[PDB]
Amino acid sequence: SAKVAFSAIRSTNHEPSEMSNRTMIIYFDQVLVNIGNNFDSERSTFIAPRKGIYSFNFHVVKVYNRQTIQVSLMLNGWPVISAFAGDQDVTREAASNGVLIQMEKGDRAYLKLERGNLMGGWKYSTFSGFLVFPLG
Amino acid sequence: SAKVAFSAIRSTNHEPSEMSNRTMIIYFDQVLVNIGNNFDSERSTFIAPRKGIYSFNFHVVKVYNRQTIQVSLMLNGWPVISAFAGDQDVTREAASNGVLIQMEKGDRAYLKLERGNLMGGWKYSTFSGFLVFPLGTKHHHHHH
Amino acid sequence: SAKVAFSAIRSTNHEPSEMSNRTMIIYFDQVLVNIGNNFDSERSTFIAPRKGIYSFNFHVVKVYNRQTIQVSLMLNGWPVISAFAGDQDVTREAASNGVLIQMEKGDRAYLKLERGNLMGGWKYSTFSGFLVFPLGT
Ligand SMILES: *[C@@H]1O[C@H](CO)[C@@H](O)[C@H](O)[C@H]1NC(C)=O
Ligand SMILES: *[C@@H]1O[C@H](CO)[C@@H](O)[C@H](O)[C@H]1NC(C)=O
Ligand SMILES: *[C@@H]1O[C@H](CO)[C@@H](O)[C@H](O)[C@H]1NC(C)=O
Repeated sequence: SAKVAFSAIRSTNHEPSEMSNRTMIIYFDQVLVNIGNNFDSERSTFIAPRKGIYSFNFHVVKVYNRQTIQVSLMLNGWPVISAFAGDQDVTREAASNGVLIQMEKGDRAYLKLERGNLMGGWKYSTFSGFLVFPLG
Repeated sequence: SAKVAFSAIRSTNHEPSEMSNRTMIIYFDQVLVNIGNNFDSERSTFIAPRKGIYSFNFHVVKVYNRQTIQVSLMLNGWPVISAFAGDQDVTREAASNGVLIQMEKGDRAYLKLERGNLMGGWKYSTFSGFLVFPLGTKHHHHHH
Repeated sequence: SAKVAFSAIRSTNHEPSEMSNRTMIIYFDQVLVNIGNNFDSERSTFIAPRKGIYSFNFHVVKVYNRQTIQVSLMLNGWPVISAFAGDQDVTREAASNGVLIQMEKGDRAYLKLERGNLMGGWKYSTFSGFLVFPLGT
């Protein structure tokens, strides 16, 4: 099965759980796509089912919370890429980035809040990824 | 044919047509890619040729118009994801987002301006998408 | 081989080289992915190994440097798409865009800084792309 893809969104203003405060992981409640069921909605983590090149994209949308944030795409406790978002009232802004990375079976991909907080919720945030092609 | 992909850009300063004012749809005049010819440039809509997982990306670039905007990727006239863009003169701002969604044959994907306007044009804006992989009748239909 | 993909990032605060000032090309020092080895790290340019539809994405992250910038994706010395980024101190912001384009073998893809400068470095910047599917004559 070379068909692997997932897509998740934050669909509500709801505040960060105590677990979020603890783990600093950005959680996505609603999953539009999860072929291969390789994305664990509970931990909001993608576990690669096989060795290959995966694509990832994320947009973390925040509101005026008096805070500036930094989101990082994580690979097994290692940062791959980072995105930033300032603080102002006129609009929402997004910490967005994307990348191709090689993953091994059982490698974990997820988003971490490296800085700031997501008070006021992070509605409209998105996290998606898919296997571009596998490797031997 | 599992090869399906399209790419369109806004290449001019030109203002929104009177049609745009009514439909609130973001139109892209120049098409760089349209394999399968499933993207109709005139109405700027992607009609899925088959059931599968599709990727979509868009960057809507605006100029200072005293309004803040919200762009949404639409699936059969209902929003899937949204992007925002502030109001600023020193620079252009982009309402950007992207997502993977399941589509059925005849499902329509396009960008609609949920709020604000694009006076001053939306030059350099981009909208693209492609079939990641198809699906058979074993998979249930998507909820949207 | 229909497997072609590359991914590069700017991992340091380091300033633009004297070469960068001349060519206006945005350079990425660290390569996360380069299947087919079609991405030249030295010149930060992707040379298409075959005719097909390629996907490209880039995020150029700048800091407060008294300048506003414009980054463009170049195809054989011609701009395809562009991105912009204002100037303010409260945060970093990114000039981001992406597109699908048809390329033939030997076509060159790279990022050029059309305006402003990247003093203060462009750390956390990203540039990636891959062959979606090939095409025949
Ligand atoms: C999480 O931390 C914030 C402070 O950043 C606090 O206001 C909030 O009550 C905490 N939420 C939970 C569920 O612990
Ligand atoms: C569209 O509406 C705006 C105000 O929302 C108006 O200024 C503009 O003139 C309208 N478009 C045209 C073509 O008249
Ligand atoms: C590159 O150019 C900028 C401004 O044009 C200048 O401040 C900087 O010193 C230059 N760097 C080198 C290495 O020439």
